[PDB]
Amino acid sequence: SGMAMEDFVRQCFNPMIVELAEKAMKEYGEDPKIETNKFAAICTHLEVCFMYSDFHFISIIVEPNALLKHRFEIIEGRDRIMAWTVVNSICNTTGVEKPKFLPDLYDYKENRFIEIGVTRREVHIYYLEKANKIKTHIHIFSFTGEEMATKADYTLDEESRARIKTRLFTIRQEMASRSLWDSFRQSERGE
Ligand SMILES: O=C(O)C(=O)CC(=O)c1ccccc1
Ligand SMILES: [Mn+2]
Ligand SMILES: [Mn+2]
Repeated sequence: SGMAMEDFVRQCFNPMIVELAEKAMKEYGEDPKIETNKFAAICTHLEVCFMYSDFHFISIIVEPNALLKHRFEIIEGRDRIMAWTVVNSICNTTGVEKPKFLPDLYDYKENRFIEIGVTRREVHIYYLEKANKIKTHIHIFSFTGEEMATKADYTLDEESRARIKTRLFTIRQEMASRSLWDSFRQSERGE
């Protein structure tokens, strides 16, 4: 029925992530109870976008004093209007070229937008498909603990990246234990 994946998703992710994913799905005519893999992919992509942004200020790491600037602006998880409202703001502030497609983050240290990709397939092939459908720096994470980033520029320190890669390796294993991995993987478009 999809009950099994749906319940896994609700206990895997925190309630903010879950609410945001449900919100995104209802907005576009999608029921979280029915398209349960999508439900899991939407949550996972949010968590990675938030993990990537956590703790980073200007350029230092803090786990938060009042004069610090957040290193990253977060564009994902906002409706389209708001999403574009925020990109316009960054473009006025910084003078950066406005991208043609919505990105996921803006990095105020490097002054570039970031496309974060997450895939159950292999990391390189997915990177290449994303680089073809797009200036915007791309960074892909796989569920098996890999990443690929534009020009071998990984933006963050290794410990930060290890935290996201381990988070994702762990979701795979937890799903795998429940005999849900194989079907979650297979549902992703492409080989
Ligand atoms: O797939 C991703 O990694 C996205 O980050 C997708 C995204 O934001 C989007 C924006 C406009 C239309 C459809 C997807
Ligand atoms: Mn996005
Ligand atoms: Mn993305």
